[PDB]
Amino acid sequence: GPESPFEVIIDKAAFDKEFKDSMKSTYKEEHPFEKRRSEGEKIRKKYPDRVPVIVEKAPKARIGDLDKKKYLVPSDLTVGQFYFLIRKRIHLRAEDALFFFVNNVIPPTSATMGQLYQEHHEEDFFLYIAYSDESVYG
Amino acid sequence: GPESPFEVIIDKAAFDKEFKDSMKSTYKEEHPFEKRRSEGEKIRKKYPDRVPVIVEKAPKARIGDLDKKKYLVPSDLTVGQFYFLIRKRIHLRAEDALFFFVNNVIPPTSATMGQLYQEHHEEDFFLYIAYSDESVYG
Amino acid sequence: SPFEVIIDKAAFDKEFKDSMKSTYKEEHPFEKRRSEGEKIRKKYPDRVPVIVEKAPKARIGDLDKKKYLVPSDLTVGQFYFLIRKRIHLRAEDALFFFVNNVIPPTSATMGQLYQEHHEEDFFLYIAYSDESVYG
Repeated sequence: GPESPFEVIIDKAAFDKEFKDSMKSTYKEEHPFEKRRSEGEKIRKKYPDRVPVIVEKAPKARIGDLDKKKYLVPSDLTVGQFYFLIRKRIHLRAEDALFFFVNNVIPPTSATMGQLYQEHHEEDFFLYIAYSDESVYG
Repeated sequence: GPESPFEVIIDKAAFDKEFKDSMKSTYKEEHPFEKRRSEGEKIRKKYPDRVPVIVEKAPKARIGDLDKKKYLVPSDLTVGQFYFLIRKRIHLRAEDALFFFVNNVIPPTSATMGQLYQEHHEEDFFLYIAYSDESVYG
Repeated sequence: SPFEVIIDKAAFDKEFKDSMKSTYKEEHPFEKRRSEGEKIRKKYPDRVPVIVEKAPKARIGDLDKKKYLVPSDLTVGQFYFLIRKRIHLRAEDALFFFVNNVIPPTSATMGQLYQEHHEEDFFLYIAYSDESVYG
């Protein structure tokens, strides 16, 4: 039996702070916060049944880029279904790898986009998803 | 200038319609809809604990075929545990990939078979699970 | 027999619940682990003790450290991300976690995983591999 020490791991709040901006977003860098928040707030009021989503390629990803970054997604569509739709947009074959990341974690396919947004949207009222052929963002 | 347009993505009902015919079943093609509705009802009324599931190889799949298509499964068992067992029955190698699909999406390992049935059963009271070496059905 | 009827929890757990190898279990006797598990849970009720070890067949680095004291509100996905960094895996490397031979969903909290699956020594055991099934 070990009196050897435990590795004392951080909790959710410390994780969230440690990795807050660890996923890059050219969208966040090219548009000032107040303008994003304004547009995000307005689109949620105009279409309450949909959520605004920014989808961008991870820097290390070896995979085609997306023609469009800004997605307005019905809240009852699951993550798995949105993934299937984005796969078609990249023109990936079914055997090809594709992974989604929200705050450095792959969300389960059964989550609705409405739940994902409600749980993880940023203060500008957008949800940020990065994608990669790798099973980790970085 | 004006705000960049969003890509307006389809919702769940439109997803379900656009990809309903995506998944083919030899068991559904060799067994009429009325016979399967009666059979699925009879087992489902006789066996409320267990759920009836058809497990079949995706057409483009490169996996070994199963000896048995029809399964009556204790609905408390999780899909992950069912998956473990089905892997055992294919005598699949640990280095080989295997995925389950319902309506072109992989179900979560923590779901009981009852939740998957009551959420995705067809009009014949049958749950349809496809398996493949591919991370997507098509 | 047209329908195939599959075996249940009693045989499942009797057959598999101790089936993943643990060098920790082999090197520390059950009585001392149970004592340490009980004590650490009463001392830090907001955390859960976790042993993380390589599956026998895995082609993957070993961990410098096995014993983790994990806040119960951290999700499995978050803990996975942290363990990946400790193994110093490259982004292109695959990594899978197994609890009782099943991959847990990333959204489960470590507190729930522990509650559902800890053993009688009051530790939760996770095995990892580059393969998508324990081996």
